[PDB]
Amino acid sequence: DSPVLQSAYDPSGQYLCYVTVALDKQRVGVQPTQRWNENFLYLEDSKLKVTCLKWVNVAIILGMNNGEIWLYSVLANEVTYKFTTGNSYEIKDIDLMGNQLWCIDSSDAFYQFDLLQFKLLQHFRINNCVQLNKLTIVPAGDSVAQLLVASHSISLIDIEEKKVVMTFPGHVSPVSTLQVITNEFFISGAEGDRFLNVYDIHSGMTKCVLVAESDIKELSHSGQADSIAVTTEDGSLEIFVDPLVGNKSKKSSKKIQIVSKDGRKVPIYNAFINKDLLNVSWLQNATMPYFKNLQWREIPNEYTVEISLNWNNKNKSADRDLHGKDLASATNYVE
Amino acid sequence: MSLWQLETNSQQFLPRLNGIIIDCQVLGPQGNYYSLILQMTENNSNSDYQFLLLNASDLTSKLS
Amino acid sequence: STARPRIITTTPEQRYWRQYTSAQLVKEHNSVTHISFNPQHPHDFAVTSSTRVQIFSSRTRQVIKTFSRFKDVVYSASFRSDGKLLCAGDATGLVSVYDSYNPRTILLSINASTHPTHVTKFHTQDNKILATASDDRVTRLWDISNAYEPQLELTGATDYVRTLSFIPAAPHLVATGSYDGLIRLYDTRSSGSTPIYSLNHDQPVENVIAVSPTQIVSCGGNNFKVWDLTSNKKLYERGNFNKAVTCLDYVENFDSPMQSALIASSLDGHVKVFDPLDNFQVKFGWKFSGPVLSCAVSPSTAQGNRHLVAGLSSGLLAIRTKKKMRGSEYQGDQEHIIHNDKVRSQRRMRAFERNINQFKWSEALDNAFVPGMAKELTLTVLQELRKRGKVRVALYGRDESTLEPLLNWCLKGIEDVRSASIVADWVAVVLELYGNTLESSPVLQELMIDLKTKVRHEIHKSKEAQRIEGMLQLLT
Amino acid sequence: KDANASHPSHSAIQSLSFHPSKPLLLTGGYDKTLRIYHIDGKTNHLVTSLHLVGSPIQTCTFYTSLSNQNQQNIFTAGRRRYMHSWDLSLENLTHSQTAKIEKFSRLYGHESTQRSFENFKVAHLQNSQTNSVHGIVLLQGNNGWINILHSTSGLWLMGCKIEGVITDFCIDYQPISRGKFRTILIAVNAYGEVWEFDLNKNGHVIRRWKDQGGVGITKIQVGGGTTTTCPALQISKI
Amino acid sequence: NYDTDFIFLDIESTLGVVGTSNSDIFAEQLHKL
Amino acid sequence: QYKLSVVSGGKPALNNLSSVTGNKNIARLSQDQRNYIIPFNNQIKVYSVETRQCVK
Amino acid sequence: AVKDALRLVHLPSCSVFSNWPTSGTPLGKVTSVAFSPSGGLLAVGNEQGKVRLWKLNHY
Amino acid sequence: LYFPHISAVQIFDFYKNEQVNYQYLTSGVNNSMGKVRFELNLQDPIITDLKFTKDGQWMITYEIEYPPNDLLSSKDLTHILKFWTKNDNETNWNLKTKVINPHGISVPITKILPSPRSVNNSQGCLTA
RNA sequence: UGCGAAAGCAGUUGAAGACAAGUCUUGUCGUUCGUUAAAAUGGCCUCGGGAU
Repeated sequence: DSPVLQSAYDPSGQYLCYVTVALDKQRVGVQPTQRWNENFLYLEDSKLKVTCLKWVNVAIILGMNNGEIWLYSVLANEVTYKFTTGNSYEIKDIDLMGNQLWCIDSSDAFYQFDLLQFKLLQHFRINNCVQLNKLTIVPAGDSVAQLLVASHSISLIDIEEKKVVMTFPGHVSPVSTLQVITNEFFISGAEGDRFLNVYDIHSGMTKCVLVAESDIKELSHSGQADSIAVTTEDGSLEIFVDPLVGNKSKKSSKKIQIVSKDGRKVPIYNAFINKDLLNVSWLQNATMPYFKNLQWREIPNEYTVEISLNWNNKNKSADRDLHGKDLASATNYVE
Repeated sequence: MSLWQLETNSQQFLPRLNGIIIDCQVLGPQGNYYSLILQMTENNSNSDYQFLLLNASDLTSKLS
Repeated sequence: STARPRIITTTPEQRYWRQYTSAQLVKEHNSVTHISFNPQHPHDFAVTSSTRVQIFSSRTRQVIKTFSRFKDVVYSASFRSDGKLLCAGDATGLVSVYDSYNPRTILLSINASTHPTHVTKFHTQDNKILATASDDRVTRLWDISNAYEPQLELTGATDYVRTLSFIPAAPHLVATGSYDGLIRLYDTRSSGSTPIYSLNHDQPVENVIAVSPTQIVSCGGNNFKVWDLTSNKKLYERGNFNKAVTCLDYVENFDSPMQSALIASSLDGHVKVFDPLDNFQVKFGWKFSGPVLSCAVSPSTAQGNRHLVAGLSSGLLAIRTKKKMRGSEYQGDQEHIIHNDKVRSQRRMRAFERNINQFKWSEALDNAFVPGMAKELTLTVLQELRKRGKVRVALYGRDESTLEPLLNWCLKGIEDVRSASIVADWVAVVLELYGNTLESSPVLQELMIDLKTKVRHEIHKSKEAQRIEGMLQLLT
Repeated sequence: KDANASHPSHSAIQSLSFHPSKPLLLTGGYDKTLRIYHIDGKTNHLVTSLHLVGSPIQTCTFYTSLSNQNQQNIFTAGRRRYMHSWDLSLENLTHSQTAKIEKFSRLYGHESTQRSFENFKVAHLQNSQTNSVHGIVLLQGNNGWINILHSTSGLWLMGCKIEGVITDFCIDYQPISRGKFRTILIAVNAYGEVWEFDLNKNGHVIRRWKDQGGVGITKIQVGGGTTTTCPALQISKI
Repeated sequence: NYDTDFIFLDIESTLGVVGTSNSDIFAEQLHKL
Repeated sequence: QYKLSVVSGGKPALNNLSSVTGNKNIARLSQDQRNYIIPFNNQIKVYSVETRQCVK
Repeated sequence: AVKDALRLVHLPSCSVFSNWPTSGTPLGKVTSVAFSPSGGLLAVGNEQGKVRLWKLNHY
Repeated sequence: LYFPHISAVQIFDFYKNEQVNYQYLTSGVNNSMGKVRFELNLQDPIITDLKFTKDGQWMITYEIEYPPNDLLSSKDLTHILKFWTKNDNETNWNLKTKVINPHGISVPITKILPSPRSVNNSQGCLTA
């Protein structure tokens, strides 16, 4: 297990927000990936937990188990506003496109919010949707016309119809990622699963199934299906190059690992891949996040980053020499 | 260098310094450091001053 | 601040051989003629004395096996290269082979000749073949499998052959030295029975050994000469010995600063060390009660205390030996940072050093003149006090009772050259400070009277030394 | 989940200490290692570890200056005639390649009253004549002796003496007014007699009382206010 | 000196030588805090 | 072709006045106590106390 | 001195808690105790080198 | 840059303008104690000459040790020559040989000249 | 103090002003002009709940 309960890069990919626990209370911190900040937002209640975290375009909206969504401004280090649903059911997932903010409760009830007006526009529940652990609102024009939702299968709903449109056979386990790579192509991954299914929205057929070496915890897609970097549960980063071009099942091409000079392996918990640069993130000490930027195009297939970590470090004081003799003191005469 | 404890009239020593002590100071809100000026009177041809900043906790040269 | 400075108070090859301090002296029933070392661990050595061969434990330095089957005198106890077997020659001419550490069973008994067999040596490269040299003047080469006829019978010696050697890396070559003064080299690969050539020693050859693959060193008469097989002439010759050199041994690649050693017995009671890397020059020597007939040093791979063995004609055997809270042990091998700030305590100071460090000038002088005090160390404290400028200061609070210990040493130290100049300084001050007390003290007077006689005696010696110095300049 | 599970200890846990504010737990024992773990209750990974060669740890503690919250320090002592201080301030805890370690070994003439640094505690003393506040290190002596040192400079400030064998002691604070407080040293004898000293007034006794029915006393502890386990972050929180 | 230059010492102990975008504002503000 | 230039430093500066005693040292420690400022006869050196190097 | 010798006393009632520790509570030779400044965590180190955490749900 | 301070040597780095070492190269009351009153009239041994071989691996020092006053041997100066070696990695010179009273008794070594690279590979010197 | 070698070879100390002590005689100098020109008893760190 990892101290970082949740993490997410910003859309531009230069800042990482991560939630961790201090004693019994969760604290939310933000770090600059490109290059320390001591400021965390602390949840005053031990019960209160962060279920979701989504970057807003410098605000981050956090889904809570209390049943309300907190809009958090990093600069002021305080919650500017809290969107509270009428119910107390915990938020499973959230998504944003401009003013449009959509979320879902543990009661399978959809909600819509407006950031500019700070108002709950509409709430509804759609039959045949017994569980809802993922919500992704499809990028059509400048408005929301359909939503991708998945619990163990995957479904497509239209807002104005308030009804399902198409259903895709999903994984056995709960769906953990439901990102949309391009039009009529969205990827899906499940908890404790090494397979990523690519589905066609318009038709509904499994185009491909990308296979990772170990369980998948995060996923980042580059450009428009150019590359897909998936963080494995064992701490290694797999990159899929041109996943959309035997053909049904594809494996990763490049693998990235981190290992210390002494020999210990350091797991990777998140990664970002934009055009040709890949950002890797790992934890040092207990919870401090460290980063590294690399150009994955030139990296060999199996590449292991080596980092310097303290291990049996002989402690050298600047005021003493190797033998403990003070630097200021003069050397005595010995025949 | 002798620190005279005035409560009990005792004294702590730091011997074998590089030169004779021209000036003594306690530097810090809490007396963290001792700044000494040393003279090295062996050389009569010149006055050779050396500035020594010691750590009060362990009397080790912090900066010479 | 700096740590307080500490008061500052032969050859490496000699210093190594000095270390054979422990000397054990044993008595044998007759002259010990041959000494050999087992090539294998524990490297026990066998001494041939009278009618028995005795094997000595290296660590215990005591007899562990005794081979007493020989009816007449025995003349060898050499082991094989692997150390399992030992062969011995007898005056009757019978050569007997026994398993080492098993005196009872006799693996092989051969009758080399009716004359005495003085030398019986196993071939170093080949285990099967055994060499025997007899007063018959033929050095038969036997094989353990063939016990009825020798493989080869080398001849050509017109006198007693008492020396036989195998040249390392040359299994075909065999070296024999006779009392003719000739050292003969034979080839076993060829027909044999005729030497390849003869090397003239001009004195009866009493032992020959092959120091290296190309160099053989033979000791005969009053000198030992090193011969090169390639050039077939003596490179070097040393005649430091007074009596006839008898036995010689060689050990190479041992842990001394010196790589190789050549031990040579003398028959005057001397056994001396020669360094082959410096042209076979003397580097060490031991003296014994009587003539030395055999010498041996423990092999290179001794694996334990080294041994030097000397054999004397009176039967004496001399041995010199060089002797060779459950987390308290963690050491932090799994930790990120390891901090070590402990400092070892300084080596123990003496009383006089502690007094000087504490500015006890008078007491430091007292420690100088105490019973059982090294003269050199007594000179340091007197020099330290002078260097500190504390010579009068050390002498103020003193009377006749506490002045005599200083004057007593000065009475003896004036004689020494190193302390003569220091004694003059201290004696000059005490006279300048204690002139009045001397008048009223009769004991202090006689101390000065005998001091004046001795210092007068030293003047004559120094005047004398100048005259010899003038003499020496005239010669050159 | 256990705190040591991530990186186990090789001996008994002689002392434990939670950091006053940060979510860190400090461990020490005869392993001679100072292990710090980030207690989240679920993972408990090791922040750092510092092996001290030949320095068994009988007790260790975090210390934060009551005025300068940025001053962070760890004191550790054992059955030795010295004490170690580790400056954790700024980025020394995590980022630094090395540890800034100081050894306290000088008692300024009172070596006879002090045999070991193993039993000690750290408190806050306000110099009333100047209103400045600093930390003090209290030790246990041979014959009822409590030796108080300055936390940073290591100077000997004062000494307190009780009768009988000193068995344990503790620190209590009494606020006086706005920005003022007084430090009381409470020391107990094996017989059960309790002394209370005024460290703001040269450590003169201010109260003597006996523990009712006490015999073979071993420990004494105060609770309900500021103490070593519940330290303050401002003067007003004393 | 074993190079071309010469070093000279002067009685004041002086040794001379004779010889031949919202992200940017966010980053700045984060650094200030 | 050739030219002269001063390179190394000189003696540390001192308040060389007979009357004043105990105030001879002019070097000052920063308010953050992270570096020592020392005047020389020909320059002013800033040493970092922590690393024991002349930072400026 | 002995194993599992640890009690929690409620104040100002001065009554020892009865439900915890139990016979199954692993404590060993308790040699160190700590309360977190906030959060109601209890850390107990023993002679085996094991520090165990408990949370007091009230805090 | 090596400065022969009295009874010691200061190794000074003029590129960094910071002292790199201070080593005592002679015997005497150097740092054993602080001299007070009459002890302050004592004169420690003076390093009169200091030179390097061309290779730079060897250091040659010449010392004059003075006697204390008010003694018979208060006018017999001692002249000492010393040869030190040091590996480039370390900073402390180690005394390898000490010649007491070179050139005789009370005869100064007025000049020292290290040998050129041609002879002994710079492993020699002249004293005059 | 000058030259010289380390040995040595040449030479040098004066005029005031102020104060303390005795009781007019002496000393001293946090003071000047000129000449190459002992002693306040006061010694140097530590880091060794369960079975049943």
